[PDB]
Amino acid sequence: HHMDYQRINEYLTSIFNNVLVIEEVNLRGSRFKDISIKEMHTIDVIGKAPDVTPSQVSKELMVTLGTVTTSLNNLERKGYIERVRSEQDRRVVHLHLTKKGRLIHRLHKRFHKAMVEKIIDGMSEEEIAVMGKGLTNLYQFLEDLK
Amino acid sequence: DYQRINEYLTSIFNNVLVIEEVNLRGSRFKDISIKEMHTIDVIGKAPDVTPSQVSKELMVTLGTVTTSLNNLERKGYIERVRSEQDRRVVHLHLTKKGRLIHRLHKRFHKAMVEKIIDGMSEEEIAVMGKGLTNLYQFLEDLK
DNA sequence: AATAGTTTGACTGTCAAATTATG
DNA sequence: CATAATTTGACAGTCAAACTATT
Ligand SMILES: CCCCCCCCCCCCC
Ligand SMILES: CCCCCCCCCCCCC
Repeated sequence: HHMDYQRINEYLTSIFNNVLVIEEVNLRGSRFKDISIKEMHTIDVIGKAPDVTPSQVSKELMVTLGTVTTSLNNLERKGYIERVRSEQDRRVVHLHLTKKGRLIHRLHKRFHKAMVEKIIDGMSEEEIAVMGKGLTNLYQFLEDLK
Repeated sequence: DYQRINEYLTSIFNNVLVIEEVNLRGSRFKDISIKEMHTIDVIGKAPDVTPSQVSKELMVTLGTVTTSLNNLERKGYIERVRSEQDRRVVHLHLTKKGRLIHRLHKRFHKAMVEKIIDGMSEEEIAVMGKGLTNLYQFLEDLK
């Protein structure tokens, strides 16, 4: 039997209203207290893709380049990232995480890992495989709606 | 693999916000953010909710709520009414316009969710339901 | 002393527009 | 002229702390 729509709606509403606040609260209680969840997203892009450029971070985060530049200025000032001028094209900037950046990037991954482990709690390996297919299908449905 | 589950969850979450934003900005209510829609929905679902209860539900400070409520009240979506039993207390209620957008928003969400469920296999729905429950509980356990 | 709500000052996140340098 | 980035201007949204009013 399907879940009641009322319960579905209730769960989705809690999740969408609170998930970014809960993630921010977890970072603010960490040993690094000067990084917001939005800055953590910028850190995340750079950590996964060393030498990425501001333009690529912009496309990946779906905000304008001015917005990315401001965030990078705060993050460089606070010691989490370094900007490096390209030697091929002198218009281009390559970004990479400082050691401090790598440390907090790791910490944000433990959170994501705890979340996925709770998501699959009680599921068998075949249910997990089905859940994987469910997510790609839900993802694909939403992609086609924009 | 946990990292790619995470990649899908983030893209899904991000797509949902994009789709909500486009539907809002394409509507006849062009002065309402996604966050204000959330506040309207809290008040619509619980008539006479107080600012403190809104603050608890959305997990923002009360001052942030007051500011938002001033904006929504100015723009014609909500009304504040002082409690007759305790005059420190404010009860919130949607205006006619607030009920209209609330009703249109609930319909939009229901249709979309039903459409999504319609395209899934019985086994997908069983397990997506269990993951939704678990995700809800993960967050609820951190509050 | 306590509680519910508001106001205030500062800062982030965000986009558009104007700007600097480079191709 | 196009591209990559930055800076500026102008707004929401947010928090912490101070304040007001009421119990
Ligand atoms: C508002 C659109 C996002 C909703 C997608 C989530 C749907 C969850 C369905 C779970 C099925 C449980 C029965
Ligand atoms: C920050 C991303 C986590 C929130 C993702 C919510 C998406 C809702 C999909 C529900 C299905 C879960 C199995």
